[PDB]
Amino acid sequence: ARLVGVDLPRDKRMEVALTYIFGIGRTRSNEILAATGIDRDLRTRDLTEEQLIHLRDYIEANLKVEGDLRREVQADIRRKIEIGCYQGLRHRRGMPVRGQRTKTNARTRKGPKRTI
Amino acid sequence: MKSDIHPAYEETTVVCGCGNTFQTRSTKPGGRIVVEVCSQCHPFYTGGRVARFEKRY
Amino acid sequence: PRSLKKGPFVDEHLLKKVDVQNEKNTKQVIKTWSRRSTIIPDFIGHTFAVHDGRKHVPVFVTESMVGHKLGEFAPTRTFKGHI
Amino acid sequence: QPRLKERYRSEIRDALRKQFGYGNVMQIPTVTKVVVNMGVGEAARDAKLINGAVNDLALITGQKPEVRRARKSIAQFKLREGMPVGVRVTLRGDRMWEFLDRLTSIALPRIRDFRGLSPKQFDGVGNYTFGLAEQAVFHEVDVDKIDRVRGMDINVVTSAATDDEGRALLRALGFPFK
RNA sequence: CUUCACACAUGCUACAAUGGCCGGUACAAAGGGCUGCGAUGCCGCGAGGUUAAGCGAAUCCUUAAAAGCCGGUCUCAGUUCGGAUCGGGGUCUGCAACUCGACCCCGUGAAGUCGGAGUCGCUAGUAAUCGCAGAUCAGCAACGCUGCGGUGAAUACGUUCC
Ligand SMILES: [Mg+2]
Ligand SMILES: [Mg+2]
Ligand SMILES: [Mg+2]
Ligand SMILES: [Mg+2]
Ligand SMILES: [Mg+2]
Ligand SMILES: [Mg+2]
Ligand SMILES: [Mg+2]
Ligand SMILES: [Mg+2]
Ligand SMILES: [Mg+2]
Ligand SMILES: [Mg+2]
Ligand SMILES: [Zn+2]
Repeated sequence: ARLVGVDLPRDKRMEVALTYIFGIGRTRSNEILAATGIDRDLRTRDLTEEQLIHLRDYIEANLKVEGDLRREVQADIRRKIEIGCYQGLRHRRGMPVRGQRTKTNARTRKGPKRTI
Repeated sequence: MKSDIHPAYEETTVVCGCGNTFQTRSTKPGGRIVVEVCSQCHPFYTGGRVARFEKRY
Repeated sequence: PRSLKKGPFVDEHLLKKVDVQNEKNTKQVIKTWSRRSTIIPDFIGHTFAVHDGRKHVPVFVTESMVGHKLGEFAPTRTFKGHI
Repeated sequence: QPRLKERYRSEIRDALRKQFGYGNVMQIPTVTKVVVNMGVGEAARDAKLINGAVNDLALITGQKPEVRRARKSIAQFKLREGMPVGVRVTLRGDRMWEFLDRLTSIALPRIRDFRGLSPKQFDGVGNYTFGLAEQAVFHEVDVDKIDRVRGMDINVVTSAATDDEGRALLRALGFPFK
């Protein structure tokens, strides 16, 4: 029972299980289930082949998921980098890009302490 | 050497979600094998910054 | 100005300094201080000497810098790795 | 009575003859053998390939593979001569035809983010090689009964004399290139 | 004035089941409002947009308090915990939102599984925890400050030691 990835964690309800798709969160999962017809309170174990085929087509009909979405994100980042903008410069330097504070924080953009 | 070395290898049946059905002989799976995608349904077998600015404005 | 009811924002002195040249030729560097002006799909091929606080930097609007600001290509601060 | 074999013998043999002006039917290329190996690395470490490779290559192919042992010693890999490092099987005959069919038809498309095998991975004589990364698309194995994942690479040896001839043969057989 | 190999200090959010999410439902005080508050209705998933009743106000708006109670689900997992970072698309204020604003939506889902030596506050409507309001203010304060209420403990033998 695979959509693109495995997406069949052992004994998960369908709305939560769908979030394991890279590109679907809770809201996307809720509208997927509402659109197809499968109820949220239903385990991924008890999913039929026809239910799977219904919810399969509808994700590439509308949404964007593993692979192409991951390509588009890095495409945007790379475009910013070689266009020569301020955000791209900060992407190259490995610094926060949305105007954060770098005096005492930014420990996610930077790694752990380097202890000069 | 073929006494008790190779696994079972007997006629099976492949059925796909689209409906493309054929049959060969596979391993341990006893009879029919049900698949979701095949070579007859999978894609790749079946086939502007200024634009965005103007469609925004 | 950053809301889809008023369109983009360019300074009038910058617009009337580019639209009375692009109609005939790709004018050379336009010395300007208007970092806050967004690049419209008419600055293509032009070049601007944008102020950075101490001097003017030439920037060539090619194709993809059509939604950003003139200032984004004129860095103001200088940092070069304490050590 | 492998359907890929009869489709070959029925259309591919004379399609290739129409393409390349073979004056003798003995010159028509064909696939002679298909070789699959795992190429394990945990030889010095944990010494387990008896099931990591043997007990699943059996499932993918249908015959027990052979265990390969290092020919010399390398210190940078902790490799000592004579210990099991690779597991290889040689498919040939109708089993090879059936494996090629079962691959191209239902296994190869199942690869996640599959966009088409490269057509430039020929050897220069007509022999094609490509690799995988896991106990996926082969439905024969179950992820519920596997240890750590591991890939393989497959060699498709042909009687073709040139890369273009081999590529034409594989395209006719049903290998999706791009 | 917002820099950033680092260091310190004060805080907020967490590391979950005395919990998270969903549905229904009860109970405050103290304040603000004409360059203002916008009830109602219509549009929008939402931030919001438009019309516009009333109101210099114990009469209008602010005004839905939240923890709480009932039911359902999740079943101990780096998770339906956590919400940083980043991608896309927007709203509003403002001549102007790149440097350098807040907020909304979709996606992304990091460290973190209770914290070394050490160190801080508190003796009762207190500590702990939950919301609300104001000043500054075009916007930025639901992490600061000054206040307001809700729920509501455990201990004190004693003066040897600091
Ligand atoms: Mg300061
Ligand atoms: Mg959560
Ligand atoms: Mg609730
Ligand atoms: Mg509505
Ligand atoms: Mg989570
Ligand atoms: Mg960790
Ligand atoms: Mg835990
Ligand atoms: Mg301690
Ligand atoms: Mg204010
Ligand atoms: Mg704070
Ligand atoms: Zn199919």
